[PDB]
Amino acid sequence: FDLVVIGAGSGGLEAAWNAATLYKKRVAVIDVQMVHGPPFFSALGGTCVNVGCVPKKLMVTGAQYMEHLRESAGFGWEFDRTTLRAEWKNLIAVKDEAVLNINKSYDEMFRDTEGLEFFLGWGSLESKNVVNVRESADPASAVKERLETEHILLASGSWPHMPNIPGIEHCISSNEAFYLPEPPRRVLTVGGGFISVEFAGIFNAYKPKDGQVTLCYRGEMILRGFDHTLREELTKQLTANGIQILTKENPAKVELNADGSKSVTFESGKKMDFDLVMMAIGRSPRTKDLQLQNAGVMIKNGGVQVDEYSRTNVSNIYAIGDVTNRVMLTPVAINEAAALVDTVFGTTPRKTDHTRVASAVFSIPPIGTCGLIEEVASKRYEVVAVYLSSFTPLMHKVSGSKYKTFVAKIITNHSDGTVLGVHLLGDNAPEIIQGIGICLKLNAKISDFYNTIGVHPTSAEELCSMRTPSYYYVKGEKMEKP
Amino acid sequence: FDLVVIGAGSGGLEAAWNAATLYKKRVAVIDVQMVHGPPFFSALGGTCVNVGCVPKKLMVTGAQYMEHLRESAGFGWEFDRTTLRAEWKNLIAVKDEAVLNINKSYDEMFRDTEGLEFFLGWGSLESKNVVNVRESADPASAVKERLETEHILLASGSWPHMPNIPGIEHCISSNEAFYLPEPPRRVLTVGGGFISVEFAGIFNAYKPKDGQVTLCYRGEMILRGFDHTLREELTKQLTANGIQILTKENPAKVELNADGSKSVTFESGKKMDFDLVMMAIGRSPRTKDLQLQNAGVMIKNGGVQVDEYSRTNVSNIYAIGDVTNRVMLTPVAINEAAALVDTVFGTTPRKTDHTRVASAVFSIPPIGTCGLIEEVASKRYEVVAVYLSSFTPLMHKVSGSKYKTFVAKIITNHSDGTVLGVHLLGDNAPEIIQGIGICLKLNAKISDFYNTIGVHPTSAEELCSMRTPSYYYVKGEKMEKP
Ligand SMILES: Cc1cc2nc3c(=O)[nH]c(=O)nc-3n(C[C@H](O)[C@H](O)[C@H](O)COP(=O)(O)OP(=O)(O)OC[C@H]3O[C@@H](n4cnc5c(N)ncnc54)[C@H](O)[C@@H]3O)c2cc1C
Ligand SMILES: Cc1cc2nc3c(=O)[nH]c(=O)nc-3n(C[C@H](O)[C@H](O)[C@H](O)COP(=O)(O)OP(=O)(O)OC[C@H]3O[C@@H](n4cnc5c(N)ncnc54)[C@H](O)[C@@H]3O)c2cc1C
Ligand SMILES: c1cc2cc(-c3ncc(C4(N5CCCC5)CCCCC4)s3)ccc2[nH]1
Ligand SMILES: c1cc2cc(-c3ncc(C4(N5CCCC5)CCCCC4)s3)ccc2[nH]1
Repeated sequence: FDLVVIGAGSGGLEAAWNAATLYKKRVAVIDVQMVHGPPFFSALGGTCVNVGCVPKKLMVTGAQYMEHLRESAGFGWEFDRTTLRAEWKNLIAVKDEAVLNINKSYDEMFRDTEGLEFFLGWGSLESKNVVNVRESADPASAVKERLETEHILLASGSWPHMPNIPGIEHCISSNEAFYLPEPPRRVLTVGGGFISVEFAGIFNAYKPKDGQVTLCYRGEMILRGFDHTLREELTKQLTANGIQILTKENPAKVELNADGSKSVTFESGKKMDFDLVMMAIGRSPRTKDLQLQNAGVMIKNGGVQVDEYSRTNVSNIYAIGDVTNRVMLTPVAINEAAALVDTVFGTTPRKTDHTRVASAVFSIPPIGTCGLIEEVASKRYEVVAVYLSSFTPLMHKVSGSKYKTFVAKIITNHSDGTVLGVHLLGDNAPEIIQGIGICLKLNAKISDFYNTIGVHPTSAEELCSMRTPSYYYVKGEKMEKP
Repeated sequence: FDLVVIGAGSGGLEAAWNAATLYKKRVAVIDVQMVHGPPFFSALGGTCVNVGCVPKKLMVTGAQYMEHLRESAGFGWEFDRTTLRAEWKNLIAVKDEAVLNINKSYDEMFRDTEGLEFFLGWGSLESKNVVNVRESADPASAVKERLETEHILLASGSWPHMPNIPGIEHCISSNEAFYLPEPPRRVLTVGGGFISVEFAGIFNAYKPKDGQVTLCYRGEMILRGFDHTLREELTKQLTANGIQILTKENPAKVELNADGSKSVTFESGKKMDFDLVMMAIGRSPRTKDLQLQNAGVMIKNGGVQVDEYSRTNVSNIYAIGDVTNRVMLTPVAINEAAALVDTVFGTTPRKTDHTRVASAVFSIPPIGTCGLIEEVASKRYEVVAVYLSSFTPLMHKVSGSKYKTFVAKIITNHSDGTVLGVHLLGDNAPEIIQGIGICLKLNAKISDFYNTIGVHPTSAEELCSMRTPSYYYVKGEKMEKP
């Protein structure tokens, strides 16, 4: 065995393939389930396939339709606007198929590829060059197989974080929310993270009759780590779409109600009744059931310590993915995988660039972002220029949704022109931000944007539309031209 | 007078402003109308504002809603799918307002800006340093004003081309189609140009009862000049949306019918009855009513001869826009304007880069494109690599619209890796192609794409998803790896 991969997810699969396909090595892959769903949720394919980016983007598309059927009327589409309702059981059916279809696929991929073996079970390190597979999570379960090898890849990804608080066992995570029989009727998503904000919008689209969605977050504004303009705007726009966002509130305990309701008590002492309570306040690496001490693999701040080339600390042992407790995205786990394998089984070693990484939040409206934010950048850089346009696009001036401001924001190191970050809020911003991600990889300057000839009319042309900064940050304080 | 601008459009306005706003020069601007509509159509704002990109993109959004209300059902949106119909009179109302709002705007812009004067009428060159404004098109009309100046900018843009053929006076152009009282019931758009293809899709969305849209084009396939993959796919997809595309057919004559219908006879001898006949087979510069010979300004191949800096041939006289008979897009006329003025009234001369220009076709599905196509490039370049992905996105596997293939195609000069062209077909392709337009300006190579970390899930990530060419063109012939 040239390599063993624990975790058949975004990261592990990508390297389990490649390494076999391109370097003719043969490898073993371990995951715990096969198909999506209870009781383990994450199957073959990984978190992103079974319970992540894929299943959720379908639902968010499903949800976005609420806005179309409404805004269509502005361009003269008429019908019985009293006979429309969305059936959540449907949206789950189509989802399931898709995931299972991807599930059923990776199944065959193992069937037909030489030098690629998979076994069901819980794989856990046993010694520097050997990995066990028990029957269960417990390290004293039925040993299924015992794989010896020259190389290990740790790729177990993450798992929802549920706070110690009592009544916790009455709250679910995103996982269980993929499988709700009924849709929630009054719901609390807890946290300001994208996961919370995205599900907030889904739930708000499949809202029954007297339905209401409630978001709470302990800090001052949703989506911490994002440019403040996006945070303000999305906040107003979610509000405008009848989502209740409660800032500076957090559950102290969860009490099960008289009927079947749940009654949440916050720190503030505020009490609210809901039908559902979904935690989303973070995800933790799945390092426990791995049992690394049997080999001596260093943990740190929650994630497996690693260097620039995914070399852990024990030679021959390796780690990438959510298990590293860095930025937990699928394409980052994939880039890390393809790099690892090239360096390990190849001629030209390579390291993953963790900078300028484009990302998106599929809220409604969505957000696309790449690079630094006004704050941070104002502190790493003596002089910072900010180019901002914040208007309501034509198409929305009609429609009805006058509140749907499109926000485009380029922030640069004003000393040379280099673009430090771009931030987008508005329809298709996720599609738009991808290109710019390539631009920044090329160390583009603001002039590279404004010299490019626009595509008219788009929302995107706004990125080539700004030549004169809206304001500057000099040595950390905001300044302007007189 | 520092400069006089004939034509208050995309090109002229952009330079009429700037030159005043930034160089404190004062200038005169001439257009013929004020508000959009009959009898001249193009008012203050230009062709793109009054009867172009702006009014039509609103309609195409209006049209696209047909697809949403249908595809929504797949994600479990239900309603009386027998009680829905679109009211075209509405779609016109909202349009009008918008244009007039832009119209009403440019009005004030003249009110409040010092060093910027506008007069109604037909402005026509009279002598090397003086421009007349008659009351009408005819060069023997009531002289309104007589402006002398140091500099002229020719910017009269274009005008629909109606073939000499008889019965022509029973056909309209895109112009009159902005103002149709009723919507057409059976319609012939004539030509394979974007204008034809876009209106084809609009009309097909506002189709009455026994409605049908028919596109005809004399050549082999719609959209000549576009990558063949896009041409094939869009063709199938328009077909699939119940548009009738007749290839190798062209009108010989147009006969007015018994009732009110129109009966078209093609070259082939095929006879078809329609309600509307819209020509769209080209637009010609508006050089006639200008009367340039009074100063000696050279015409060539239909467009006013110009060099790299818009210098015509007579010093002090200048030309940009559709009047140059090159690529007739709004942002190209704007880039040319902003350059002209910098060079003329400034410290640092500049020339417009006419290459790598990103553009879009707002068909349904839409197309976004930048750079060369498989053909051309295969002939300017000894070795050419083509990277192609052509699948049906998840969201459409459900929905119903299984026929909605997303096409992403990178074509490169395989000798160094440089990206020669990118071609997109599928929803939001216009938004996606804008970024890449910046990438190519930066002389990106294919590795700059595939090294960029994707944004998952998007359609756009497909541009970072292809490392291994699908096929090559060596010295002009198609080749592959064994
Ligand atoms: C609700 C939600 C939505 C998300 N949406 C997005 C998005 O839109 N875009 C995006 O980029 N990212 C998204 N993410 C994050 C993304 O899913 C992760 O970054 C990605 O899955 C990381 O891949 P990985 O291979 O490192 O981890 P995983 O794919 O989780 O790999 C670990 C897998 O191996 C299995 N496993 C775990 N422990 C063991 C063990 N001890 N033995 C054997 N097998 C084991 C598990 O079943 C798990 O599936 C989302 C996450 C969540 C929770
Ligand atoms: C239906 C349609 C859709 C289009 N859609 C798009 C699109 O989506 N994207 C895109 O990039 N491009 C589009 N175009 C093309 C785009 O409109 C042109 O490239 C752009 O308008 C060129 O601007 P211009 O200033 O050079 O010409 P214009 O803006 O036409 O400038 C000339 C103006 O001056 C006036 N004028 C003309 N002659 C005289 C005279 N002798 N004296 C005084 N005034 C005069 C006219 O009213 C005219 O409006 C479209 C064109 C059409 C017809
Ligand atoms: C239905 C079929 C299907 C097929 C696949 C893939 N086959 C090969 C895949 C590749 N990688 C990473 C996951 C290990 C494979 C390798 C081939 C190019 C595409 C990616 S993905 C992925 C999901 C699928 N759903
Ligand atoms: C409603 C208001 C309104 C305002 C304008 C513009 N004002 C200034 C404009 C600018 N140019 C080119 C057209 C000459 C102006 C100059 C200011 C920056 C934006 C472009 S555009 C353009 C369209 C408008 N519709």
